[PDB]
Amino acid sequence: CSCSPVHPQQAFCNADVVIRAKAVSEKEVDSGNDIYGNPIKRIQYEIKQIKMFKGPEKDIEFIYTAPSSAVCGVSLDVGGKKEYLIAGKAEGDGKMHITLCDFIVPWDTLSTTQKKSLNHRYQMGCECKITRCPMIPCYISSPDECLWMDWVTEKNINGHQAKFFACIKRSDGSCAWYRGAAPPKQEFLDIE
Amino acid sequence: APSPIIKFPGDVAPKTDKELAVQYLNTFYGCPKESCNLFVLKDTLKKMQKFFGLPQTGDLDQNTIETMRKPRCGNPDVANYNFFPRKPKWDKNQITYRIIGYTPDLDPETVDDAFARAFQVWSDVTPLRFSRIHDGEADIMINFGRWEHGDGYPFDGKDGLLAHAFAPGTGVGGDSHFDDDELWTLGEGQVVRVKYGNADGEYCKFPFLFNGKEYNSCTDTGRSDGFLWCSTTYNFEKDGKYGFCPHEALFTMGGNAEGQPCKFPFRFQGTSYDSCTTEGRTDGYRWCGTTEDYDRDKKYGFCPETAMSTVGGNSEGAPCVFPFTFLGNKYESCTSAGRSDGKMWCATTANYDDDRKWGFCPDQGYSLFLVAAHAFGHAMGLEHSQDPGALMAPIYTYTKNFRLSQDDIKGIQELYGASPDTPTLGPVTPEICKQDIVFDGIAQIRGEIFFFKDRFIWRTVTPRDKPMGPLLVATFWPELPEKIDAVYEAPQEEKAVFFAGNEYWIYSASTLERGYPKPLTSLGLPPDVQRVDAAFNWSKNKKTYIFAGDKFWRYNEVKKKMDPGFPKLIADAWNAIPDNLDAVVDLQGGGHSYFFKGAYYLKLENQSLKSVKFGSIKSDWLGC
Ligand SMILES: [Ca+2]
Ligand SMILES: [Zn+2]
Ligand SMILES: [Zn+2]
Repeated sequence: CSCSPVHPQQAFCNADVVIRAKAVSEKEVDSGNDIYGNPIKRIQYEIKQIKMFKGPEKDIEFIYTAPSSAVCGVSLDVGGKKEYLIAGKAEGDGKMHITLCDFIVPWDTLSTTQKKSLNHRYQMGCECKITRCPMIPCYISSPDECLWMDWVTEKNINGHQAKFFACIKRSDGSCAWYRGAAPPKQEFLDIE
Repeated sequence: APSPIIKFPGDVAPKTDKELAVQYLNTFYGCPKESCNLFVLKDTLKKMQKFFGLPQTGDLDQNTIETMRKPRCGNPDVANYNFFPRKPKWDKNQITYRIIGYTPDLDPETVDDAFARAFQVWSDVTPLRFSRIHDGEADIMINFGRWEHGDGYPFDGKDGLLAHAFAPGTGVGGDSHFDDDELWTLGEGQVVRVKYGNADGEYCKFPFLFNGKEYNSCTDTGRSDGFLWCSTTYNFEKDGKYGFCPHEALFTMGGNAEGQPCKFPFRFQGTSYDSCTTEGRTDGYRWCGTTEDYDRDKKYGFCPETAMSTVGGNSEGAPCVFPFTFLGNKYESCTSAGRSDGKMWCATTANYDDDRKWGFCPDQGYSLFLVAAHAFGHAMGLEHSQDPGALMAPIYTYTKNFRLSQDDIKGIQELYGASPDTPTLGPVTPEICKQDIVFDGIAQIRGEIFFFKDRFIWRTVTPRDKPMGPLLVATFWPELPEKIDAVYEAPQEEKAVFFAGNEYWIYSASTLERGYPKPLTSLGLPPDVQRVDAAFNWSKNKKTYIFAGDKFWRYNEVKKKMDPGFPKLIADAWNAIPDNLDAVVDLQGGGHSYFFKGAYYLKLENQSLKSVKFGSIKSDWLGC
């Protein structure tokens, strides 16, 4: 499992379904088979979905994940009672796969802003891209591109621009970031 | 265009381009009668450029000649051996000093104090204690003198070398000689301690307003008798306080002459004096006959100071006359016509062509306080520093709120103690790139792009490659505190606005306007005025944006009013812009408004409030 970096917006955009589920009783990874022959191993979670964000209606009842962390370990806890929004690949009837590689975080991690982007925010900037800045110095050409440089500020995924940012789409077809609950304006002016 | 060069009567002004570099490289770099031996040899100008920031190109006649054109100490930068003993340190801790000579530009009380303040600069950081004596030889003989003053090291007329002092030793060891042809002041222009009227004790307040015209030197306007009066505050029409300006031709002090004016000439023992002398005196006090034969009639009074409208030149102080013709054109203001050194003169009759009577319009002068400070260190053994913010730096730089520099504290304490009966100076001079730097303000002031800090500004026009500096911010703006914050200049009136602490300054034409520096309350913002973060103008809206905290502000640079209920947070127009940006700048054309925070900037597009270009401050601007 070698997962590439992305902004928590793309998640809610590239992901089929996003919801906060939890593990009641793990659907003990059962049988399978493959090339070498031997059975396919797959972790399975019994889940309780609070609410759904995006995705198809056939609500998730159990989560599934590749055998070993080595390949993509989304080992999460049961009993405990922590929540996880994890927007894995939606599979028919409550089936959804979580690859360690997927946007997956305990409910408590996200900020007051990150959660509220679930209903409308993030969902407004999908017709938009989110460039990741290689090295100071970096640039953006297209009118729809938004410069994302956490590698610069905070090497890790979780960083200012991810914790509080969302690259919306302008009324001209172009795009740009934000912070707050007020989308309606260009530049502060007065009647002259 | 083909700018005419003239010789003014009294001034001897050849020195063309290099010509000077020749006379000005051996004074502080040892290289006599011969045109420096840089021909088959290469040394001289090099070490000159070592000092003063290393723009080592060679003779660099384009940028370097402007540095030997700045007012400096009379002391050499190299070879400490110039007569003062090898060991530069007083063998004592109780050091006497005596004021032998004074200067007409200042009343002897001001001079007396001016010095004593200088010494204190050193005492406050040393077990050294200076006590003035009025008789016999002391450790420091303080005097003023002109070219050829008696020690073999001549001064050069007005401007140029300001003074000089020998390092600790015998007799001449430690003496401090200040240049008499200079205009000594407390730093900000001519000073005149008023004599009569309703404010007998005060200093003339120049400028001052009377009859709707600003006066910067004593005047006889109003009067009919010819006397000199100056107002004792800015607004005469409101305050009404003033006094008369001292002048031996007008009156005198004490003695037995009852205020009567000097008589010229006046005979004293086979010599006829045409001005006051100190002949016969050791308190260094100018005196004079009030009758034509001092001996016979024995009538006299003192001459504690002389007021003057004009300086230098050949008009003995005569006020300017406007308009005046020179080379065929009339001038109604001081000019630099005929001058190549930029100095500003005017005519003392309506026509220079016919009369050749001129003078210098008095500039800011030099602070006896400061000049003596540096000097005194020399006398305590100290040697010329290479640190722009160091008092013991050769070039003169007027700082209202002067503080010894660590560099100084260091050097002086290194020789002597620190504080009898643990603190330090604090900050040091920031280095270009070497270390991380969060500037106090970046700004487009004129054409140059200044970078700010504690007491320093680096700046440049277009070169991103490498700015210049460091230079004391007080070079251009003295009344500015030792750590400014946001700063901008209104392209609608070309006024340099400086924010700092609870107040703000607004310079225009190298001078702050009456009333400023006001707090930010009367500026526009609420009492939040504790401090600011950044500010600038729009490249398309042409307004001011005062960023402070999580919330930005607005100002009418096109009107006096204010916009409806700000503060509103960045929640509206600004986008990527982070909380509290260190600075904001808009350059010529482009439409980009760079925002500064941390160690990197964020390019903003005015044409479209969105974003762009995230870059490394150090690598992009501020050349590394
Ligand atoms: Ca001089
Ligand atoms: Zn010096
Ligand atoms: Zn001397």
